[PDB]
Amino acid sequence: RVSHVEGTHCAKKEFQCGGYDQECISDLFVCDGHKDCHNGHDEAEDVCDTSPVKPGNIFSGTSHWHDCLLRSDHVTRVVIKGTIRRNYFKSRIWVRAQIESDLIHDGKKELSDFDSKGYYNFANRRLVLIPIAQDDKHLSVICDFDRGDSRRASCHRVLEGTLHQCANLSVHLQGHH
Amino acid sequence: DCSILELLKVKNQWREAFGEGHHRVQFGLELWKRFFDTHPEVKGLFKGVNGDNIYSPEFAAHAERVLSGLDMTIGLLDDTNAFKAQVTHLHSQHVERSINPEFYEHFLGALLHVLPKYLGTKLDQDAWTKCFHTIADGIKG
Amino acid sequence: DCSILELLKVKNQWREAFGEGHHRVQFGLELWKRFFDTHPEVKGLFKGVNGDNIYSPEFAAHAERVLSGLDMTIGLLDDTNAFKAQVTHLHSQHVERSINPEFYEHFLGALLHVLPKYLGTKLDQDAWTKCFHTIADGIKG
Amino acid sequence: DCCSAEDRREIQHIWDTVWSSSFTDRKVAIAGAVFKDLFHHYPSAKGLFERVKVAEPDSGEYHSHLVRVANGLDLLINLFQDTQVLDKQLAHLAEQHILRKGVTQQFFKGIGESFARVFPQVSSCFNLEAWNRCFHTLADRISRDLPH
Amino acid sequence: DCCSAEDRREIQHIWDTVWSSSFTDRKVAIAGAVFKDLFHHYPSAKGLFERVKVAEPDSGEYHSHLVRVANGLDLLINLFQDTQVLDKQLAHLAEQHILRKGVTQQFFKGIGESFARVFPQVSSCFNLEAWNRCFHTLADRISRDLPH
Amino acid sequence: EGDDCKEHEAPCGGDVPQCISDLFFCDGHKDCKNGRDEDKEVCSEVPADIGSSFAGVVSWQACEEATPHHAVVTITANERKEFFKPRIWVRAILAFEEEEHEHHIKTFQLRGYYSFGDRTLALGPERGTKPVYGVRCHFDRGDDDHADCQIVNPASLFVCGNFAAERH
Amino acid sequence: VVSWQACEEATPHHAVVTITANERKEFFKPRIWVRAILAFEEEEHEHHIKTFQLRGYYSFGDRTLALGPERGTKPVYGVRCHFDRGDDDHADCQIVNPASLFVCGNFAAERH
Amino acid sequence: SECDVLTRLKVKAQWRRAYSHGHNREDFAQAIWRALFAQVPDSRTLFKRVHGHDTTSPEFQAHALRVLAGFDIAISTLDQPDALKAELDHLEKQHEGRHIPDNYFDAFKTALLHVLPAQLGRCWDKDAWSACFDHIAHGIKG
Amino acid sequence: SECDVLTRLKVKAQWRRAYSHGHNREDFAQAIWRALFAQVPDSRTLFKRVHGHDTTSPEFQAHALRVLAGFDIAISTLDQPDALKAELDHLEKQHEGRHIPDNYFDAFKTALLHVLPAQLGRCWDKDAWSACFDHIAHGIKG
Amino acid sequence: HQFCCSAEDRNIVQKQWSVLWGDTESSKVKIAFGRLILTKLAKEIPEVKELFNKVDIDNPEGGPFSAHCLRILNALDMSINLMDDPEALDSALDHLADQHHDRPGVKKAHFKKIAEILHTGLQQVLDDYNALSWKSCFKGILGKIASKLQG
Amino acid sequence: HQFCCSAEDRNIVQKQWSVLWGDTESSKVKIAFGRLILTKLAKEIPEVKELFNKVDIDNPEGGPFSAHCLRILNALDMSINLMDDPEALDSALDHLADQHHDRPGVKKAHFKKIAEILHTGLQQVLDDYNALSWKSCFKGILGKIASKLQG
Amino acid sequence: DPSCPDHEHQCGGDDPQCVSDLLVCDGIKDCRNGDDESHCHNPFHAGDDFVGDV
Ligand code: HEM
Ligand code: HEM
Ligand code: HEM
Ligand code: HEM
Ligand code: HEM
Ligand code: HEM
Ligand code: HEM
Ligand code: HEM
Ligand SMILES: [C-]#N
Ligand SMILES: [C-]#N
Ligand SMILES: [C-]#N
Ligand SMILES: [C-]#N
Ligand SMILES: [C-]#N
Ligand SMILES: [C-]#N
Ligand SMILES: [C-]#N
Ligand SMILES: [C-]#N
Ligand SMILES: [Ca+2]
Ligand SMILES: [Ca+2]
Ligand SMILES: [Ca+2]
Ligand SMILES: [Zn+2]
Repeated sequence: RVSHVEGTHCAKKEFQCGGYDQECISDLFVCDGHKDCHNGHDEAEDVCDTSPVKPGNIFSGTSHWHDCLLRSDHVTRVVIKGTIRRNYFKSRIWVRAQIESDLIHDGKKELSDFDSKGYYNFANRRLVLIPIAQDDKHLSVICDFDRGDSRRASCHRVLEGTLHQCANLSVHLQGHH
Repeated sequence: DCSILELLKVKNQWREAFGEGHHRVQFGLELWKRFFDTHPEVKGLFKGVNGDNIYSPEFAAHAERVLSGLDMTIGLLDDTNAFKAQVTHLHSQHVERSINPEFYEHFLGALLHVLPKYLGTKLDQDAWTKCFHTIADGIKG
Repeated sequence: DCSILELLKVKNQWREAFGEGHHRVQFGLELWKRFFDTHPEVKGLFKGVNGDNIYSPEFAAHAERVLSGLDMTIGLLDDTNAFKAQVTHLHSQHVERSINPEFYEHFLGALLHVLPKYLGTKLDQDAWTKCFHTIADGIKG
Repeated sequence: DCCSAEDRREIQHIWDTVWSSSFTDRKVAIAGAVFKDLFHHYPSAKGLFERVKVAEPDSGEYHSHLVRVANGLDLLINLFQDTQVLDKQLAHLAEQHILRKGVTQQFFKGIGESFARVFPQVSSCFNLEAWNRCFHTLADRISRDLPH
Repeated sequence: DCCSAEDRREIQHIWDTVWSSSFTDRKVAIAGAVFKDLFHHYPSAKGLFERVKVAEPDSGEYHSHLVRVANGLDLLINLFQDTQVLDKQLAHLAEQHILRKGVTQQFFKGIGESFARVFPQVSSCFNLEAWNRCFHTLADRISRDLPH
Repeated sequence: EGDDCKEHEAPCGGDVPQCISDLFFCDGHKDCKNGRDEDKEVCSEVPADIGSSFAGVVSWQACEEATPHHAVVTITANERKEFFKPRIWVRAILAFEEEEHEHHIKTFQLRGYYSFGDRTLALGPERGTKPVYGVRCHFDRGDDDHADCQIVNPASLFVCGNFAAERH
Repeated sequence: VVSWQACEEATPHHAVVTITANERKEFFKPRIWVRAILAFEEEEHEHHIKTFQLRGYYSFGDRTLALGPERGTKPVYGVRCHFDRGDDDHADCQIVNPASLFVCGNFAAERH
Repeated sequence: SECDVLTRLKVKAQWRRAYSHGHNREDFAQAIWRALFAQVPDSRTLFKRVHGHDTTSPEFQAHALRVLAGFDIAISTLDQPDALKAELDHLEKQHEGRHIPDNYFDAFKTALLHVLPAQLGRCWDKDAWSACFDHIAHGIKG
Repeated sequence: SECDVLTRLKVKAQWRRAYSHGHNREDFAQAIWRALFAQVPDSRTLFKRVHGHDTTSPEFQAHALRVLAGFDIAISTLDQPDALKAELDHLEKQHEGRHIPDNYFDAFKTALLHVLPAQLGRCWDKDAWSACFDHIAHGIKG
Repeated sequence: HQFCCSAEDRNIVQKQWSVLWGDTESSKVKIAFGRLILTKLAKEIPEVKELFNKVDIDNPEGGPFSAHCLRILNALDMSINLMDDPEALDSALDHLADQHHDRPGVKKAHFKKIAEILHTGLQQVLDDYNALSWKSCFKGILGKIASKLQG
Repeated sequence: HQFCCSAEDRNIVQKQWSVLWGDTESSKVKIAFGRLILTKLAKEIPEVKELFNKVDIDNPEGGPFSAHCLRILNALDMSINLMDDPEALDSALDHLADQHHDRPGVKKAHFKKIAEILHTGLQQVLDDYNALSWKSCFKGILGKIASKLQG
Repeated sequence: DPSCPDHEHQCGGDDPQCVSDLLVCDGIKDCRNGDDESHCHNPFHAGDDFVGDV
């Protein structure tokens, strides 16, 4: 959190090596199997941990809407369904996931779910999930595992084209239905 | 004599002034405010669009149409055919109204006065006058 | 009658407008833009330096020379000997050109118009007119 | 299914990836495609453009025309958050289209369809639904006082 | 050993500790010293300044002259990040020096040397190398078209 | 969080915030209401000890067109005058890590001081040595062993590059 | 601090040797090739400090840092440090002649 | 899909977003290369002259940049078929004589199509890119 | 070195940087004083009237400030020899009668020349300062 | 104490006073301003000019008088900068009162006049001048300096 | 090395060069600029035009020549963007020198001329242009490209 | 940056929530985690002394 308040001197799409360290690296080189930092931080275990998107993970949280949709506060689940990690391009993990929402719309409860696909990028610790062929007004989700672990994430429901934030969402792992 | 580098420069600076929507409207309105301030003899021509009230929707829509057409011509500066066609189209839209051909010089005057306020770069006055004239020449008979 | 407090004030405000290099150029250019806008009868005198195009290098270099000389005179405001010498030197640089002596009043006009835009303080118009005149008087025959 | 503020903001944002340049090439290409589609589906309308030389689609006249359209649409979209001005410009465009006899509302529905067919081919993440919902609004105003 | 952007930025920065005031006293003192050095090393050049009273260095004419120089150099340095304008002003200054017969390139090398000798005496952390590398650039332009 | 101190002042630290002069730290008289300006930890003279060297990789922004390499600054001498103790005067050497092929390494001799209250090592060119580089190290990681350094121009204090220094 | 026995006629002062660069070739790992700098502590009045650029190696088995003159730099001094105190932080150093390995002076080195 | 006038326009715009800002450009290039050599490591022998053994060498950087420049000309001229044909012929000549299996071109394609969405991160179309790459590659092969 | 016209200008500029911004001015003054009294503690007896026993007392602050003001007049007039001579005569009169060994003036000098570079921290010249101080001090002594 | 020359009053006074001394030739400005004030005082109350005979007021451009104008201006600067610390200010002002007591012929009316002249000049040179605060504070300062005068 | 095309020189050059390529039809601008430079070079030194016979310079609006203008402009862009990394820049420029060596008839004088033309055009198109830095750097770039020429 | 509107209270936890300042410690649970109803220990008791230094 402190490191977030501090910011960095690196450009966008760059990865700062140490915590205090001044070296920057392209985020296309992060966890690709090659030591690019003078201190090898871009290949460190904490950095390259793949458990935020370990399939089977079910992140749950409360979605608070303030744009796009007129929903009251409600549960949302990001359910990791699969991951692909090319051995020729380890910089990113291609994630497939199901996004479920418990809506108490009309007196009774109803599940609103959709299938989605995207990626987890190690450098900025970010999971991007856009709706698989879902023109049907399902908004994308962007989660930042910025809480120091692989268990909690600060998310947003966003429009894919503009990255406009329509909802605030904070998921934690909990996990087991 | 609006050559390659001239029209390239004008294209760039025009992108600076008109390409950002947040100050495109201010740009148009200020152009008109200046034009009408320094040449009120001109205002009679714009009774159709409330030229006496530039803060009105009629005139706003007008100024928008203007800047749009100017965008088209500046953008066609390198396509001689389509340029000539567009400039004759502008001609058709102006010939019906008894417009003193030296009013175009005044228009250019206001344009050059207002432009640097929306340019992060230094106004290339030569390029702008040359290209503006190769446009106005075509608009006039 | 440009007394101690007058010249002190003018020195200070001048340091505000000219002492910062980041807006010295804007200052000069805007001074000239104003001068030529409100008195275009004057532009003829500056054909040697493209006065018709203030955004040109020729005229830029000119305006720079101007502001430099003005800096010298304002700075010599307290050294009467060197002042008189400098002002007669400016005289020599202006007497050859048929300059209407009331153009200096217009110059001062543009200066006072442009100055407050580069002053974090309130323009002391009295001090400025008094000192500017004790300069121009010496420049003129 | 109205034209929401979100829809308008969306369109305004995505808009700079569809043509939008200091050069007219993309406008000509894309608008040109829109009309190829229109004429393909409503060939009767192709006659209405003899004045701008549709028969010679490489002519300066036709290019300049396409650019005129593109820029007209640009003007409309840029006015999405200025409803009064949008209304005046909409009226203006409407009268411009009333002067042309043979231009019908059906042709407008058609061009809406062709736009919706062309735009998603030139840019990804183009919100088609938003486009439709907003175009309906624009066209229904331009094309009223025209003949079904 | 050209005049790098760093050198120019350096000179521009250190410059406000060498004279630079609302008062001319420091300019007169320092420029005066520069010329004392010049005349000490190239006494033939001292004759070129009779018009300003080199002969009475406390005279208003000579003071005003020194100030003219100082301010000329100021003008040059201030134009370091405006190469076109710098070029025009450089040309102007050059012609001003061509009107004066007896002014040679050798005298310019000399004054460069005397500047380099005087400046480090009036301010610490004055980058002498940078000064030399940049002065060479300025003078070689001013003093071309002058007798070798 | 910062502090409400003025130029030439430094915080005393502690429970009740107080600002005092640069020139009052570690001079034997307690100027802080809590005496912190004479604390044994505050007045640690270790960051200026002979043989102390601080190194780290530099990101340059001017002056040097080389890519990120190490910089090392090594204190080679010191002197703390007994009548003026709030400063430790130091002689140091800035050196750069260069490739096996270079074999013509660049070395800059510096002199300056360490200021206790500032927690600052400030270095400039040694007497008669071509004003090329100066160094500003701030020991703000809470110990005598890490510092945020800038390689600057001695005159303008213009930042040429930055490195995160670590004591080796 | 160095006790000299030749070469330098100064009284006991500090010597510092600083590793400025290194390279450990992956095909020949029993040596670490280093670039270093030997510098001497000198009085506030000297203001003309002497600095010697060195290159050499660290040998693991020997526990030895061996340094000699950098390429084309006047064979004045070399350094031999032996890390025999049981850690990586203290060493017995000699400032020697690069040619003869003749000992000019000794200092007990400590990592700072 | 196939390389339409339209989908060519799309590819062109996306390539603008990915390549035109010379910041991480050499890194973009090198990422493409690490991926390629990861797929078909035997291809490194074709690049001995330009230090294919070390993709961080200045010589190989210069190389990968030359490549991306060529590819840039190719993409930039997708809407100017005469110029496109010209650049493709040029590249073809630069590549003839070198024994390059289709294998390696598939490696290049796969590399590009994985680095691209990592670069853009957002709105991109792998089908359009597949089509247009196929066109350009066919042009370079013959 | 000696007190040239030029080196006087240098000293003058540096003194501007050190003294002219009344923030830490009383602290600058007091630092000078702590150093002086540290070197020659017997000199404190000369300052009984003005509380030399406690340099943090308001009376001694007022004093040290009076001092720095005088010294400021002296430095400011290094380029105006008539005025300089005047101020130096004035200070001399203020100091005559007081038994002040050269000793103490050397203490003052050493104090100033250690606090000054701590204040400026950057570009300063101890030789110029030495020369000009020597001139001013000689002026105050006779 | 508070209200009359309060904390904020002192802050205003210091902040506004700081504006004058921007450049390196602050000495020139101090001498000019002091010379102005003093000669104006000598004109307004002619009996005063004799009191400055030992500083050569008859040659106001001269060395001695210039150095003296620096003396007063620096005393004024010092007293303004000392307004943070009331006790130290009081001590310094007391020393000044002592110094003006040792000059027989100096009267309180002179200080009243120089107060008027001072405020009139400051209104001109300073672009931002809060007369209420300035007058509030200088009433006390000049008051304390003239407090040990016989007449 | 430093001074001649220094780090800041390179930063200036890159920053100013970046201004040209703002929009999506940067290719159009590169072709226009390259065509201008090249045809101007062919006019100034007529013996040069024959050297571009294989790229159809006689039809400068044509495909092959357009693609070629893209080639040079992209080489120029690349070399400018590579100024951060001197070794890589050197390698790329070396490759270019090789390429221009294999075209007999290309002479150093041509590079001197194209340097002049280049700077003249850049002064116009660029609104902010530091001639000192640009000339400093391009002296070295064009120098290295023309370094392997026979004449 | 504040996680809540100017006059609201951050319930905190791994699932954040904002609740009106007027609803904190009123004996009715408004946070989903009941945070607004567990702060409720007043630091001041009748007889307490606090000494503040300037
Ligand atoms: C090259 C600069 C100019 C451009 C690009 C331009 C372009 C345009 C355009 C696009 C329209 C809209 C026509 C329509 O929507 O049917 C228009 C209308 C008009 N223009 Fe201009 N014009 C220019 C200069 C001038 C000048 C100098 C005048 C003389 C004051 C002028 C007077 C008018 C008038 C009176 C109208 C129509 C007013 C109305 O619709 O009520 N224009 N022009
Ligand atoms: C007190 C205000 C003024 C100052 C300080 C001033 C100063 C200068 C300076 C330094 C030059 C350059 C001469 C040289 O280097 O050869 C100059 C030239 C000139 N001045 Fe002024 N001037 C002032 C007012 C005016 C006035 C009011 C006019 C009438 C519009 C005027 C007309 C000119 C002209 C025409 C030139 C020469 C143009 C050329 O070289 O092509 N100046 N003046
Ligand atoms: C999608 C909404 C449309 C917009 C924004 C639009 C825009 C324009 C513009 C800018 C012009 C040029 C008017 C001028 O500059 O004087 C124009 C003219 C014209 N429009 Fe449209 N148009 C639209 C739809 C249509 C439709 C569906 C048709 C039916 C085929 C149509 C038929 C025509 C015709 C025949 C002209 C005459 C052009 C000429 O003769 O130069 N328009 N339109
Ligand atoms: C250091 C670069 C120099 C600069 C920036 C400079 C600047 C100037 C300036 C501003 C003037 C006044 C011209 C006018 O206002 O009409 C001038 C005049 C003159 N300069 Fe220089 N100068 C330089 C070097 C030299 C050199 C080395 C010499 C050879 C001794 C020289 C000889 C003269 C002479 C003879 C005059 C005529 C002054 C008169 O009217 O008597 N200058 N210079
Ligand atoms: C359509 C994708 C490709 C493009 C756009 C491309 C483009 C280029 C370019 C611009 C050059 C530099 C030639 C010069 O400047 O003289 C080059 C050289 C070369 N290419 Fe490619 N290439 C592509 C795919 C490949 C494939 C898949 C291979 C097989 C690994 C390959 C093998 C080579 C080799 C061996 C060289 C010369 C190496 C050297 O410079 O020593 N290329 N190509
Ligand atoms: C060149 C450095 C010095 C300067 C500029 C200086 C200046 C001054 C000033 C302004 C005063 C106040 C006079 C008054 O208002 O009555 C003063 C008084 C005095 N000076 Fe110095 N002084 C210097 C060095 C010294 C030295 C080294 C000593 C020996 C310790 C010394 C001994 C004294 C004493 C004892 C007083 C009387 C304080 C009192 O009771 O009012 N001064 N000096
Ligand atoms: C405006 C507030 C004033 C201040 C801050 C001030 C300050 C000073 C100072 C610092 C001195 C130098 C004393 C020394 O160092 O020995 C001085 C001297 C003197 N003051 Fe003032 N003064 C003020 C007002 C006045 C006025 C109103 C009078 C009435 C004429 C006056 C009469 C004198 C005289 C006669 C001297 C003797 C100077 C000499 O002979 O050396 N002062 N003053
Ligand atoms: C302004 C710096 C220059 C740059 C960046 C540049 C760049 C290039 C490039 C990239 C090529 C393509 C080679 C290939 O792709 O196989 C080329 C070819 C060529 N260059 Fe240049 N060049 C420059 C200056 C010159 C000069 C001054 C001349 C002398 C006329 C010249 C003569 C040629 C010729 C004759 C070709 C052959 C083109 C072909 O046959 O395809 N170049 N240059
Ligand atoms: C034009 N209106
Ligand atoms: C004056 N110009
Ligand atoms: C529609 N044209
Ligand atoms: C030259 N004076
Ligand atoms: C590809 N080379
Ligand atoms: C002073 N004493
Ligand atoms: C009083 N002076
Ligand atoms: C060059 N081609
Ligand atoms: Ca890596
Ligand atoms: Ca203390
Ligand atoms: Ca509650
Ligand atoms: Zn709470």
